Amino acid sequence: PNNLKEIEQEIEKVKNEKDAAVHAQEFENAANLRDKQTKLEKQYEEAKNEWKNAQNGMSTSLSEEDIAE
Amino acid sequence: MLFGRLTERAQRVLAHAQEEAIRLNHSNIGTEHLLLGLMKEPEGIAAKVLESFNITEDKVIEEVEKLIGHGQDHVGTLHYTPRAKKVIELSMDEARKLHHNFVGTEHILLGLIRENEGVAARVFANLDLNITKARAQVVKALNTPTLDSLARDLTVIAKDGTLDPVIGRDKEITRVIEVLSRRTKNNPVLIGEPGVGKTAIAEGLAQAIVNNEVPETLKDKRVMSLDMGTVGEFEERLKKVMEEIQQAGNVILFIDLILKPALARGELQCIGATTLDEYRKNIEKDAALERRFQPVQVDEPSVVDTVAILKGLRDRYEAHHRINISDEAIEAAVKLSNRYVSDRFLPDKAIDLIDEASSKVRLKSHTTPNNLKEIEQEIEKVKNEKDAAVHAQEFENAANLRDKQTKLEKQYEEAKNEWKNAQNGMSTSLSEEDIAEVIAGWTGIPLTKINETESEKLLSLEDTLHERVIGQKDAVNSISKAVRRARAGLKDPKRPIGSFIFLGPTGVGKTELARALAESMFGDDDAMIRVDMSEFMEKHAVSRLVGAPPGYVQLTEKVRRKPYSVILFDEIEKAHPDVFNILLQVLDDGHLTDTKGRTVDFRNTIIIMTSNVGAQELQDQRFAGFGGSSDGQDYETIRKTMLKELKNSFRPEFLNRVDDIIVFHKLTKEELKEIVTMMVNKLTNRLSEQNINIIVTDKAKDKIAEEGYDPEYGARPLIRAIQKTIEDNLSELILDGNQIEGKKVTVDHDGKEFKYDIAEQ
Amino acid sequence: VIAGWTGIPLTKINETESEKLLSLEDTLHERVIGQKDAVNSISKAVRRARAGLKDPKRPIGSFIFLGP
Amino acid sequence: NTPTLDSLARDLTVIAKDGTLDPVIGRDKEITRVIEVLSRRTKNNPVLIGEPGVGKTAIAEGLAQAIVNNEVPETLKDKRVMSLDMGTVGEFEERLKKVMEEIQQAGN
Ligand SMILES: Nc1ncnc2c1ncn2[C@@H]1O[C@H](COP(=O)(O)OP(=O)(O)O)[C@@H](O)[C@H]1O
Repeated sequence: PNNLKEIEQEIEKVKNEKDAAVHAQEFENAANLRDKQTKLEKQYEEAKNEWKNAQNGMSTSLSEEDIAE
Repeated sequence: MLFGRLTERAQRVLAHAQEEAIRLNHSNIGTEHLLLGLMKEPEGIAAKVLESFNITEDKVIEEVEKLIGHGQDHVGTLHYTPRAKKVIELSMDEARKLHHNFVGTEHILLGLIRENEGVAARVFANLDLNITKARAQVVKALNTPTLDSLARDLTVIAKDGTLDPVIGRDKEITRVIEVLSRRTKNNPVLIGEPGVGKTAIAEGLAQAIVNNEVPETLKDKRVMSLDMGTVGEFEERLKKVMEEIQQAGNVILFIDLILKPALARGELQCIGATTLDEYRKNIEKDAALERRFQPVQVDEPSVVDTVAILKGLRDRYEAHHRINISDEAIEAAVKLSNRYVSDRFLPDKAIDLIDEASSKVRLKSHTTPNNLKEIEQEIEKVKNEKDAAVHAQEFENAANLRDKQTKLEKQYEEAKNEWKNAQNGMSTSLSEEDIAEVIAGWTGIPLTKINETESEKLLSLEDTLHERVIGQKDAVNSISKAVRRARAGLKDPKRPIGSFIFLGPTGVGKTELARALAESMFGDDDAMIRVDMSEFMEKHAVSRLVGAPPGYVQLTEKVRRKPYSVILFDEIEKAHPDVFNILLQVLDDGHLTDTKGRTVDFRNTIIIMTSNVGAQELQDQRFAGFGGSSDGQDYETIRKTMLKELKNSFRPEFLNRVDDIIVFHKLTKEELKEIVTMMVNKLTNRLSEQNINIIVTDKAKDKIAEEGYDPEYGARPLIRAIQKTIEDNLSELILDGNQIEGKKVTVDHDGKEFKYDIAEQ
Repeated sequence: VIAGWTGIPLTKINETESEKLLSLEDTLHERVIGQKDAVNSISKAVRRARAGLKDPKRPIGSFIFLGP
Repeated sequence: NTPTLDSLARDLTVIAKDGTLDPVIGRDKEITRVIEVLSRRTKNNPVLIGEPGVGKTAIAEGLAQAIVNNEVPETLKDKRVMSLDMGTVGEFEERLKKVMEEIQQAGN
């Protein structure tokens, strides 16, 4: 639902940014990025779990409209 | 994988370069703008590399300001120069060389020096810095094996990002995964003609897997393809492979003709790509296989769709050739390639057309314009002379030669620098005219014919037809109005361009008019497929034009290869009735399907049928009275009367589907005079090398016109009369050791025969 | 050299191919006595094609003969 | 410098550099077409097609001639003209696999 998409993208760019710091020996910034990534993943798990939890709230059923299409 | 790899420092470099162009008043961001913004971020690895080289920000500011160049600019559409985009491709490529998944400022400087043509490239060269010196400087500062034996993974390659972004297949990528998520018939088979890009579908799906767009049900699956050429011994290999795939559980097979039980048990999810003809012959007959495959049709993208596809790849080609490509150039390229080339479909044929167009203009504007070649010869000749002087112990003479040669080399660099500075001043954009040149060579069509805008050509069709056809203006007006209505859009697009019936005396211009129409519309005289009903009289004749029926060993093949042509059906009044049934289908449906299932098109064709009926009715009007005729009646009145005879022999249902009916008149003495006039002009241009002008008097023209005068045979004998009279005498003059050379020959009938007055031009 | 390669007569080589056509009528009647109409018709046709009146791509000679 | 390619294949750009053989004259369109194809991005690998006996091998000499003349653009600069010999070619495929490693790395 257009939420875990962008959140996952931020995790990707953060990981690349940390890799650049590691190869450049900029460990001062790398330490901050490591904690930031953990923050992103922590909220990522909660956001995904609540989404699938709400998915079970409603049941997807077919209808003659779908077959008509 | 561009935005996802550029680090924050690299992103700030692009932002700095954008405002550098604003300060310098440039409407396009050049390579030199990247260098200016690069020095404003002294934190990256590249900053350390230049630091060890004692290269400061201000030193390169004045270095680039020597040949910066200044001019006017337009706010908006501040794109990158064709060379600038090549730098980004180079820097990203160098990242994979070092096995880096990120692109930073350390790679921006690495790629800048590899351009070798840009402004920034020369700045580094002037500081005795090359690619090799900076290369090592930054280095120190920094499973189903049997299945894999005869196959190739695809999503692994797509992970690298080297694959071009497949566009326009989104409706089919979703379609394929839709078929997969089914309990039955979960094995889609792509059906289409070869070369339309069926293999490109697999790459698009694998790209979505890497990009994380497929749902969880289609997440983390190894895309695998098996080549048909990899094949007792053959049977042993496949048995081992299928067992391994069953263990993995996420291997998607890709094939292109034992294994039937494997698919019946739901063990494999192969995606075939065989042709329609083979599918109906080897798969359709098998009921078990039929219940396990869902064919998916693969079609050529539309013209408007191809525009978007080419725009996506436009940036990629702008880097390789360093050639600016305009938007209007792309739309012209695809439309013209589809219009004339009809052998490879879109977009695989439009991509190469713009590829050769960019390369062609690249070579012409790259070679030295005879400014450094002359100087190079001067340097070379002095060197050889000086070497010979050394062997002669001419030390004093060699001293003068040394000074001269040094001066020549001094001017050589100056001329090269100013020549390339001027080259960088302008943009080597691509024009649609250049594209028209390449396609013109591919077909031999004159560039003027291709350059026609198709708008005024339709308006002036009446005049153009009169050039090659003389007389019967009523026929010309009716057909010209008919075709311009269909092209204007007033007719159903699926219906053919036009359908007509030609009547009147035989050999009066019926064939010539069709040739003239084909030349004027389609730009070629021989763009006609003449078909005569002489061979089509029996019922079995229908199995000839449509192709051989199954179990056995024409027209559909010809029209498919030339979608833009004029089809002529002579002797339509004498044909098998079953052939008429096919004709009615073509007029309304607008397309046909052969025995092989391939569908031909008729929306770019004009159908003309020649019938011998009604001609005897017309001559009955000519012989109704002794010395009179019915030419003074209204043209529509004659059309109504002839329609009665036309419906007498044919079916009224067929006639109602015909756009218009054309009836040709007779020929008179005055008309025949102008007929020979055209042929004289044609023959004059025939021997254009000799440059000989022939003028025939009116009396001589009338003398030969009546010689071939035969209303029964029309104007057919007229051509033969000229061949036996003027050609025979003229040829003998040339055979006599070129008797006439650039002279003028006048033919005047003196009362007995044609007096061949021999004179000069 | 060419005469000794394929046995071509030297006189034929010396011909300029400009008067052979002029004497075609005499040569044809040497082996085909009579039927003058069949000889003059084809003799006056080859000159037109060789002069360049006909299309160069199309073959010079194209005829169908009738009779026993 | 692809040492294995030099041994298992014949090098022609060196011969063209010395100019010992007669220059190719008359094949102006063929040479200009090949360089045009090599400057393309897609399908930029031309293949010479002709009847056996029109000296297609001699045509390849003209391409190397332009390099020595320094007439080809910067894109074609520094490209050794190497021709494989069928005399040298399991064990058959060992040689081709060994040579292709150096060719890809060199890139010129
Ligand atoms: N400009 C012209 N105007 C009128 N008639 C022409 C013109 N040019 C050629 N023709 C005539 O058109 C005729 C075409 O004959 P054609 O229709 O093929 O005969 P058939 O109908 O028996 O096949 C030629 O014999 C020629 O004399």
